[PDB]
Amino acid sequence: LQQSLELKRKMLRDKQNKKNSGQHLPIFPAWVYERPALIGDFTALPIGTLPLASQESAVVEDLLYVLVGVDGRYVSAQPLAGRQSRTFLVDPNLDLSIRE
Amino acid sequence: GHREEPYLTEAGRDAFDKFCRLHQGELQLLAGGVLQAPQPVLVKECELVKDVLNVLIGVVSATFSLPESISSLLSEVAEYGT
Repeated sequence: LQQSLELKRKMLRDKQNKKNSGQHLPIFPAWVYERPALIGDFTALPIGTLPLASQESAVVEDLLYVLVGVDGRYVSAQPLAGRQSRTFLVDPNLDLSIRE
Repeated sequence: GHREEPYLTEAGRDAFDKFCRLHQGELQLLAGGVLQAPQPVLVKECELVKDVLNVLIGVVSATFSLPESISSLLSEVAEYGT
């Protein structure tokens, strides 16, 4: 997202020099690359101390947010915003039956 | 009336606990005090069954990481899931 800006330009130069039947290949703007806002994956409390039959509803709602890349409420999105994947952290004080 | 005073054969959820506590303490004396199983029941019935239901998934629970004669009952029903 930031580290990729180098590799793109070297690859573009390789194809720009090669083309003798033309000049000037186009590019997409910088905010296509830099922004983690156009991708799907861009206060709090410990979930474990809650009653069980409220914990299930809260954790299920958070997980459904988590699957589509949106940061949770009692699942925190660990820092990235470079390459591919991302990781998430549910609290380790969550009840065992739910946690597994 | 006062009643014919129900026997130990009849009453079985309070005298049952009394007998369970008593034979547990008797066995603990007959070894010396190095056995140590409190609680004739506990946690509940449904909690232990849900625990064992999670044992059959093949993962962690609240009594494993995957009277006092409950352990003999518990071993064959946990060993299904192991």
